[PDB]
Amino acid sequence: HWGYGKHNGPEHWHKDFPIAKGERQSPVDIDTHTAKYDPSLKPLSVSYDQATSLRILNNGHAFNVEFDDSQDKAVLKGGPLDGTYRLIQFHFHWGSLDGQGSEHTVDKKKYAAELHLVHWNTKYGDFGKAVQQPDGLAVLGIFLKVGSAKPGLQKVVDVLDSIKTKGKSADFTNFDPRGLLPESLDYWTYPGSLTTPPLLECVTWIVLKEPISVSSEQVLKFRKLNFNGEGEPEELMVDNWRPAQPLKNRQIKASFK
Ligand SMILES: [N]S(=O)(=O)[C][C][C][C]C1234B567B89%10B%11%12%13B85%14B%1158B%12%11%15B%139%12B%1061B%12%112C5%153B%14874
Ligand SMILES: [Zn+2]
Repeated sequence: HWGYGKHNGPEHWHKDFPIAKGERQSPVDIDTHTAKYDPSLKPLSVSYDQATSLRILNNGHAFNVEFDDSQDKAVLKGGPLDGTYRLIQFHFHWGSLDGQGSEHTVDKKKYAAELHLVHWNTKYGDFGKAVQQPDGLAVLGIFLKVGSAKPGLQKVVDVLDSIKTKGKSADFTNFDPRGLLPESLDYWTYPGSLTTPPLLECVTWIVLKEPISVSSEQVLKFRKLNFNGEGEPEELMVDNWRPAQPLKNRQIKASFK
């Protein structure tokens, strides 16, 4: 099955998922000089005050912090978006070393990690219908650099010991994702895809310019997770990122001057 190794990693994915070589694949390099300021873009509206987390899951690729998305609580709107997008989960991509791990790059710079807050367009009723539509998802991407600790991340870090291996989950209630946001909501945006199989071309990407800082100790704990299941040989969960894909016929827009 697909993964991140030499034998099943991103360069192989096109065999089972031919859209891997499509016209609107993610991630991409953000060339900051070429991205055009778009004064028609709106400030992003991130409303996470009533977000209700439920559970954290090691799915064998990453860990997912899952939300109750049965009501309209935690929503993303504005920015480049038409309508209302409901938060379903977040997860990260990270490296084996601090010099790699992000999926998007900025002028070819790789960050140590990247957080993805995934939201589905409520006009399609459920996520499974949304991912079949070109405007079905909005993913808010936030870069992580290593420096000062992020206090709002520590509750996630501390639960990781309990979901070390693939298929383990733990109750994970009352986590507030506001504590993972940087100060500024300045962003770049472009049309793209899921960055994991099935690689569906259903995402409006919104990538924040300002990274968050996390400590070396925090990212080291990400790197103790395992891709393997319990009672299998240990494969550290590191380098679970897809490299930048061709931009093709797309424009990256900036919300800021
Ligand atoms: N790296 S990425 O965010 O581009 C795709 C990884 C999350 C994929 C999804 B999980 B939830 B729903 B489940 B189904 B819908 B929503 B998030 B997306 C899909 B699965
Ligand atoms: Zn992701």
